[PDB]
Amino acid sequence: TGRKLVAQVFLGPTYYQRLKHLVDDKIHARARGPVQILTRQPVEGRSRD
Amino acid sequence: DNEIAGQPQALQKSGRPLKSIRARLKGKEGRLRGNLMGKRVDFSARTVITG
Amino acid sequence: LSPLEVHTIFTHISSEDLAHLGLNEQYARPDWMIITVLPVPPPSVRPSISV
Repeated sequence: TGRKLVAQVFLGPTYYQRLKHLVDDKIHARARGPVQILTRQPVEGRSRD
Repeated sequence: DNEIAGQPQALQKSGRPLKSIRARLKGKEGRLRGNLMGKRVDFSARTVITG
Repeated sequence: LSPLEVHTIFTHISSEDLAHLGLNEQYARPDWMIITVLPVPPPSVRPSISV
């Protein structure tokens, strides 16, 4: 709108750190994927998947 | 029972217990609480949450 | 002592006697505590591999 905000903002620079472990590395989805040979249950994280 | 409390050894490779049948049963790190209680599963997924 | 000796004695045990104790003349039979035909599970229970 262009309306002033009723309240006053605390605006002021600072440095934030870009942390590691991003998202596109942490998403996970299964659905009839590979399975162990001995137990015949689903594999663990990673692989594919 | 690899180690039936007698001092047998049961070394197969590099003097290391011979993976017995009783080992798998009550691991942990095996069935019991990993293949019968809490099983992975499929048709699932996870990721970071957001508001 | 020995096993062959024990088993023999058990097998002789009287039927009305096998029940007198916490045994089962149908499911559990002392004369069974001794192995003779050791069974062999199918690979399905075991593992393999191939480099």
